[PDB]
Order: sequence, then C-alpha cells, then structure tokens
Amino acid sequence: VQLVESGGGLVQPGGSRKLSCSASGFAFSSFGMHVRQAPEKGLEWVAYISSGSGTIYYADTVKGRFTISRDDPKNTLFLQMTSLRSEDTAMYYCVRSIYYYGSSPFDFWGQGTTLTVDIVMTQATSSVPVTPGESVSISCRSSKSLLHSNGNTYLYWFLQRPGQSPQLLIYRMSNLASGVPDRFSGSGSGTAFTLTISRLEAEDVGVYYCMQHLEYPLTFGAGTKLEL
Amino acid sequence: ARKLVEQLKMEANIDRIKVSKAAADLMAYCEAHAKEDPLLTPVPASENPF
Amino acid sequence: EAEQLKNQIRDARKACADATLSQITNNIDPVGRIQMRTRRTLRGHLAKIYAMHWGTDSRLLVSASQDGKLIIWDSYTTNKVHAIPLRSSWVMTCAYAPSGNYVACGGLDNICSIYNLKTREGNVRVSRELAGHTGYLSCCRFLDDNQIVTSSGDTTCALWDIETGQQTTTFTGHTGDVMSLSLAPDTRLFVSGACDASAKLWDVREGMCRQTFTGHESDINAICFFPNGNAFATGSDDATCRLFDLRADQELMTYSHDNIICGITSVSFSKSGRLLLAGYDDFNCNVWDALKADRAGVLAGHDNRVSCLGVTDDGMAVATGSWDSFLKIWN
Amino acid sequence: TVSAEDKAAAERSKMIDKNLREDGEKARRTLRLLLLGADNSGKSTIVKQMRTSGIFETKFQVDKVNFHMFDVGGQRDERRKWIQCFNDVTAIIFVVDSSDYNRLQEALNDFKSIWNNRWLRTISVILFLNKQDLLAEKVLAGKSKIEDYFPEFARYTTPEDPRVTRAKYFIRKEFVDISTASGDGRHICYPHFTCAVDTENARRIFNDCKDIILQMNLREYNLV
Amino acid sequence: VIILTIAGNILVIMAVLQNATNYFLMSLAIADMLLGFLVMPVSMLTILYGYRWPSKLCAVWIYLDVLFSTASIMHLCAISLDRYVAIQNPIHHSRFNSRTKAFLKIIAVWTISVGISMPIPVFGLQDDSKVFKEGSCLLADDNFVLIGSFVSFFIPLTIMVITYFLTIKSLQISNEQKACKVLGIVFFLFVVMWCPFFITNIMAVNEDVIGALLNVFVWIGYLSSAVNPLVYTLFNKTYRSAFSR
Ligand SMILES: CCN(CC)C(=O)[C@@H]1C=C2c3cccc4[nH]cc(c34)C[C@H]2N(C)C1
Repeated sequence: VQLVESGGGLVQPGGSRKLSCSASGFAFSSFGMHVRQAPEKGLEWVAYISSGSGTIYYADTVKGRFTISRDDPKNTLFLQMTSLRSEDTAMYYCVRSIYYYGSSPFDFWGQGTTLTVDIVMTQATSSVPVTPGESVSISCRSSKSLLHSNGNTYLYWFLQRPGQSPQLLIYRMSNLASGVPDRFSGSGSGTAFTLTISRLEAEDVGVYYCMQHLEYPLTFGAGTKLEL
Repeated sequence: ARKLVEQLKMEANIDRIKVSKAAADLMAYCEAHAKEDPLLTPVPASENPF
Repeated sequence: EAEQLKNQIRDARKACADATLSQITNNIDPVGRIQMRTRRTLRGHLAKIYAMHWGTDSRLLVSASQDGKLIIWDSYTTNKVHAIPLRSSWVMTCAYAPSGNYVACGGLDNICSIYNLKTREGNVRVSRELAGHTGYLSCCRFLDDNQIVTSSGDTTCALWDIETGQQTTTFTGHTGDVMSLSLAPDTRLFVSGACDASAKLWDVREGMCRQTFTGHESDINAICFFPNGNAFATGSDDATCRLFDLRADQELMTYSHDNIICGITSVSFSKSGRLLLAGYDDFNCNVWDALKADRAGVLAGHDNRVSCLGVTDDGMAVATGSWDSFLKIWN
Repeated sequence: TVSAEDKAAAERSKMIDKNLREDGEKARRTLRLLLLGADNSGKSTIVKQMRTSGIFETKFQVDKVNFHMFDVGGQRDERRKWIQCFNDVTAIIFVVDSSDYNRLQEALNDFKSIWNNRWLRTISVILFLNKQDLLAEKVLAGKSKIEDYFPEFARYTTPEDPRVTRAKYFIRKEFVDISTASGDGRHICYPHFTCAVDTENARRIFNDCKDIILQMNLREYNLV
Repeated sequence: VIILTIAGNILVIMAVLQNATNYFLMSLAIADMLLGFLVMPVSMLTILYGYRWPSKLCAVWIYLDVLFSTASIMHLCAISLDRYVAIQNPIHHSRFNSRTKAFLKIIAVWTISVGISMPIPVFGLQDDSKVFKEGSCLLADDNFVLIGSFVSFFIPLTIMVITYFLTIKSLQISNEQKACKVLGIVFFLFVVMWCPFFITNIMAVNEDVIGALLNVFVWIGYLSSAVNPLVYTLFNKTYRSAFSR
C-alpha cells in the first residue's frame, strides 16, 4: 500500500497550482480520500471526497477556492488550488479512509508535497520529558462531547515521528490500529480523553495529535511533543 | 461388517444416566437462565437494540 | 454379533427410561404465548437465500444466496458491510469465524472457500480453497481462525487445518449424505445429522463416533445443540423435531402436531434453551416450549420456505432467511 | 442523529445495492438449463456446437439468446437434495437412450422421478430420445424385440421403415404417458428424437424454451 | 351502475398477485373507481334534476370526466400493445422487463391522460361558455371535441385494431385458442361500449333525438368502468377465489 504525492514548489501569491497523489496497492475506488501541515505548526484538514465522488466537503478557509477530484480508473486524487495565499504554505498529505462497521479511517498517509507561497480540540501540554522504559500519559479535550447515540466516541490519535508522515495509533478512543504494539492504550470519557504509553522506547517519540470525526470540519489539536 | 461390530462395541459400553436425572438437569439449566433470556421475556424498549 | 449388541444397546437405553421428560416437566408454569415481530427486514438479495450465520459480536451476520454473492450486513443499521462475488452460484452453507476475521462458503462445487474480510488493500479475498470432498458441502463451521469442520454429501465429515489446506481428521460413520452439523459450546465435540435418519456424536480430537441416535423416519435436515451442551435437537422431513440427550443416550421428547405435514428446514435454541425455534417448508416458523413440547408462537412473514434460522449469541433476536430473498430479524 | 462515519457507511451500502442490482440485471438475460441423463445417454454430446468436478457448465447461443446447461457429475442415485437448487431453471433437458431396452424401464422410472419432484413441479422437461440410428439398425436387424421387454409393443398400432416408426412412437408414447398422467398443464414435456450427430439440437432447445416462456407469459397476462 | 362500479373495483384493489403486469391493472382499477365516485354519481343528480345543473364546478366536473375516461382508454391500449409484444416475441420481451417498465408505463398512460384534458380548466374555466353550460353543463368547444376526441379514442382505436389483428395473426394448442377468445371478448366490449358514444359525439358536431342518444350512450361508456375489473381479471383462477373469500 502506497500513496505518493506529486506537485509543489513556489507559487507567487494569487496563482494556481494542482497537487496529485497516486494510489498503489489498494482498492482506490472503495476508499474515501482526504490534510496539510504548516511548516512548524499543527495539522489541519483541507477536503474530503467519498467513494464514487458522491460527497465532497471542504474547510471554511479553503472552500470556494480549492477543488478536490478523483480519477478512479487512473488511481489518482487531485487538489486544484486557485488564488493561493501566504497561509496556504504547508505540506499537503493524501490520506485514505474507508467507512463501514469496524473500519479504521485515516489509517494510511502519504509522504506529502511541500507548498510554499466547530469542535475545538485542545492538547494541554506542548512538550513532556520522558525516560526510556517510563510510562507517559497524553491528554486531549473537546468542546463538545464526542460520544454519539450509537455509542461510538470518535477520537483518533496520530503519531508523527521526526521527518515522517502521521500514523494512526488509536481509532474511536479505544480500538488499536493494525501494526501498532499493545503498549499504546486509549482511555477516555466524553469531553475528556487520554492516551497511555507504557514502557516507552525509542521511535515512540514524536508529536501526538488528537482528532475528532464526530462531525465536519475535522479538527486536530496542536498536539504534544515527547522528548528524550 | 468387521468395522461395524467394533463401533457397535464402543457404543455398546458407555456410561448412562437416568432420564429423570437428565431431564432434571435440563430443567435446572432452563430455570437458572430464564431471567437472562430476552426472547422468553420481552426486553424493554430502551434495552432493545432493535 | 451385530444384532446381539444392537439389542443390548436397546436394553441399555430402555433400562434407563424410568420417566419421560413430559412427566418431570408436567408441574411447571408454561412460557405462555410468545409474540415476536419482524423488527428489521434486510433486502438486497435478488435470489433465494440458502444459509446465514450470526457473528459473535451479535451485530453482524453473513448470508448466502443463489445469485452467487455473499453479503455481510450490519443488523442494527440495515447496512451492507461487504458483498463478496462467488465463483459458483450454487452455495448451500455459510459461516462466520468466531473472531470475525473470516467467513466460509460451500456448495455443489464441493470446495470450501475461506475469505479474509480484514485486509490491507481493503478488499475481501480468498484466503483458501479447501479441496478433498467428493460431494457437495452441506455445512461448514469454524473451530478457530485456523480450524474449520465441514459436512458433505459424500457421507463423510472432515476437520481441516486452513493454513496447511489438508484434512487433519476425517469422520466416517454415516451411510447417507450428511445434511447438518453443530459444534458444542465447549467445542471439544460435535454432532451431525444425515439422510440415513441417524445423528452421530463425534469427538473432534480422536475422530470416532462416540454415540449414534436413531428416532427419525426420514432424513434429518437440521441439528442444533442445547445451550448446556448435554442435549441437541434435530429437524427432519418427518415433520418432527426430537430432543436427544447425550448422557442418557435416548430421545427425551418429540415436537409434532397433526396440522404440520411439512419438513423442518432449520432449528435453533433460545439462550436459556426453554424455546426451540424451528423453520418449516410451510413458509412459517413455529416456536416450541422445549421443556413441555407446547407450541408457544408462530413467526409468519415469509412468502416462500424458510431456508435458514439463527438465534443471536446474546439472545436478543432471531434472524430467519427464506427463498423469497428477504431475511428478517425478529425480537 | 447519524454520525459522519455512519453516513459514509450508508453511502457504501447504497453503492453496494447499486452494484448488486446491476449484477441481477445481467443475470436476468441468461436462460438457465439443467441436463440429466443416467448413463449410455450421450447427454454430453447433445449440443454439438459449444464445449470443476462438482458441476459441469457449458454456454451456447442461438439467435442472440444465451443458454446455460448444468450437469452435476459426482452424485449418486438419490438426487433429491441437490435437485432442490434447480427449481428456477427455464427447462430440464432429459436424455434417454432409446436403443437400449434394458435401460428403458429404468429411464422411464427416472423420468417419473424428475417429473413428480415437488420442487420441479413448475419446470417443463425437454426430452431427447437418443441414438435413433442405433435403434433403427437394431429394429431393421430384428434380432432383439421390444415386444419381449414391453408386452404392449407386441400388439400396437402404428400412428422410414414402418416397424421403425412403430417402435419409436411406442418408446415416445411411454414417456409422454408419464408426462400426461398429471394433466395440470403447468409443466409439459417436449419429446424429440436425436441422432448421435445432429447439427440442430440448440435450435430445438430454443424453440421449446420460447414455447415455455410464451405459456408462462399467457398465464401471467391472464389471457389463458 | 355506480354501486356495481365501486363494488367491482374495490374488490380488485384488495386482491392485489403482485406481478409487474398485475400492478398495472390496479392503476386501471383506480382510474375507474375514481370515475365511479367523483364523476359518475354527479351525473345521477343531473339525471334526477332533468339536465339542470346545480356553478363553477361544472368545468371541474368535465375535467375529471375527460381525465378518468382518457386514463381508462389508454390503460386498455397500453395493455393491448403490451399483450402483443408478449405474444409475438416472448423471448425478447422477458429480457427487457425489470419491473421498471410497469412504472414507466403508468407514467405514460397518466401523462397523456392529464395532458389531453389540461385544456379544459386552463382555457375554459375562465370562459363560462366555451367548455361550459348551454344551460346543461355540456362541452361546447366544437374544435376541441373534434381533435380532443380524435387523439383520445380514434388513435387508441386504430392502434387497437392493428394490435388485435396482429395478435390474432401471430396466435395462429387449446391454450392459444382460449386466449384468442379472451382477446375477442375484450376487444368487442371496448368497441361496443365506447364507440357508440364517440360516433354520436362527433357526428353531432333533430336535436331532441341526438340529445336522447348522447344521454344513454354516456352511461353505456360509464358501464364499461364496471366491466373492466371483471373481464381483465376474473378469467384468472386466483381472482375468482380471491373474490369469493
Ligand atoms: C354529458 C356531459 N358529459 C359528462 C361530463 C360529457 O360530455 C363527457 C365528455 C366526454 C368527452 C369529451 C371530449 C373528449 C373526451 N374524451 C373522453 C371523454 C371525452 C369522456 C366523455 N364523457 C364520458 C362524457
């Protein structure tokens, strides 16, 4: 499974550029597809396209000015950007998401392309000191309770190691993504959530982002760095 | 036919228990688990997932 | 020698028969009339449904049909999680793994095909195709994610190691096609019903027929274990359902009425075991007070015969499927 | 009241429903047939033009209509359990060897078994009597007698050698008698005579299928 | 005739036999039950009062009368045209029938029924003398009657003549002969119960003789709405049992 993003480089303000991500090794038609990171700041969600292109959402900032499209036979997803502004400078990530009972959205993220030109999620700690082999707890809070009448609580934890794309750790506050060790665990009440890392090791160290998928737009907290 | 008698010999000797005891055991299970059963006694609408 | 030991077995079971189950159960309050309504009807199968199985999570079920597709439904939201194309349109069985990772399908092609539901690349693909049965597969059931039992029309049942793809054990006692199979709750032993009008108890590890039960005039279409695991109920084209006790080795009870001429397509037990639910070729399912053999209710919402019947693991709901191509959930 | 994820699940289910409907639309185009012959029938070679242990399948087209023919190979004498599957087929193709008289009574019994099955009540049978050349040479030789195996042929009125016509019409008449004894008219038998090599058997299958479809349509429209 | 119409159609509506072709007969039985409760019983009051109309509902009553009468006639034309294709080439008719034609057919026979009778209240409700009373609430538009009764009866009649001639030609084995007798009765009754009114309607444009002729022939046309439930359904063994129960 691979997503490779192409396009980028300098655009003078007011210009237009197209970014494309190419999908290999997965049924691209089935997956709903999406996220950017400012040069040193947190993640923000740009757009979403459903399977079959039926449903499209954009964030308020980009809407009317960005357009997302998918070419299912060619296995490519495009973002058409016009009238680019200094805010738009970021690293744009192409993310895959599949929605059914028990699915894990946001599981795979592309490497991303540099561009140079509402539930409120808060992560209290900017940084935390850690000792190897020492348990660490990271906390997040929402403005509105993420518990829904179906019973799922839509909280997702992501890990961005240094120089790497984000990786899903936990989906829906308790379930653990495939390929993630058992050390990570997610405990949370509505409006108050935490991720517990026990027996911390090298390569567990990075910025942790908490995301809500209860309703659009999708919001990430600023997140907590971990430092050796 | 030689194979049949060997199986019939194995089935011939088995520990067997009185039908009254076996029926009493079945009744014990059914009365013990009667409250747990939703279909026997209709579950209230809030508890009902459907 | 064959006749002498057979008569000895008849004497042994007859010696135990001090009382009927009807005598012991006689002074018990009846369950009363039980009323269940089709809370949900699941539609999207364009041909006759043959088999269904509940998931252990109690929200997910799989169904098999003649249109050649296996569809997995989210019962609560009536949503199709997956729809799986099948190489052979002819399928008579389906199963759902206890871990929910896999489902199995069997049919007239004589092959048990196992599908990996949870995969990277986000599609349902064939984990294994299990060959070695010279007849059609009537029933398949999962021990673990590695081990699956099958029953076939070649008059033999087998245990398979899915990773190896070979039969670890073969069970060979029946003189006719084996229609149905039921794993025990403890899983260490299982029973099969067959067209020779006998039901055999099979110890899964040794591979031997521990006990054989004969009370049916005709073929036994359906078999189910009592929830305790010390008894089972068989369904037949005799139009009778009979409850058999493993330890006593004999039939405790028979469930029949003069109005009912039709054969029992499926059987299942409620969670307590007080209720025996059976599906018939009369397009309706009758609910029997299993302790007393009194009909407690009827479930009638199907245009054609009910092919399959299943009761949820938590016990909340009953799902029935029929040849009218609509399978309904009753609570 | 429905989360975003549940909404996406609903969209997925609707797309699945769409694809299942398209597949069913494909399925309706095909007409499905079941082939049954005990042995010595030459049933495999009935349809010359166009030719998996559990089931053997062939596809043939005449006049831009696609036909599927099913033979279930491995099974024993009692077919009652697998025959339940084939109750939606357009027609059953039953092949008999008219040449062999020892086989003929067993073939008549098997035809009765096919005819009187509960699930196959509404399904018409296209009956091919086979190896008519073998039968013709045998009757012309005269070494064997149908009169010996069947008493009725010894005194029978003929309705090509005349003895050959008499024998073939008697052989047909027994099968059509078993078919006619029901008399309901929901299902009827189309009897045909087939050489070992005949260019047109798909044409005959197609025209009896058209007759079957015509009759179901007349019943459906309440015309007759 | 009113009681017969209502009682005949409300016995066909319950009996629905859920075939794609049988549902179309419910749309025909709904165009006649409405004809038998809205339009027909009003005319009974007119008969009682001797052509005097008890005032702005006269144009509305004619609108319903033309709407349900044209909806009925083209229901039978669609049945006849569908019945021919199902008899000429039954193989190619079964392939192209996915229960969407029947819903596409109900659309067609109700778009033309409502499109032909749309001139009545849109141009004729403002004018109280064009489609309106001569003292008796008649249809006095002399140019709409000629062309509005031409595409409503005579085009469905020349379509039925060719369809009936072609169907009998292609049906020529008792079941085929039993069907040929059902088509003859159905075709003969439609002609003998609707054609008499439409030749008198158009030949007119002694007044007393023609005024009496058009009075009786109107009720012969209405009486065909009581028979349509029976001749199109009761030939089926299932419907006969359903009516008894
Ligand atoms: C006595 C007065 N009434 C009753 C309202 C009529 O003249 C009706 C006028 C009709 C009429 C005119 C012009 C075109 C048409 N198509 C179909 C009909 C039609 C129906 C036809 N109905 C039966 C009588």
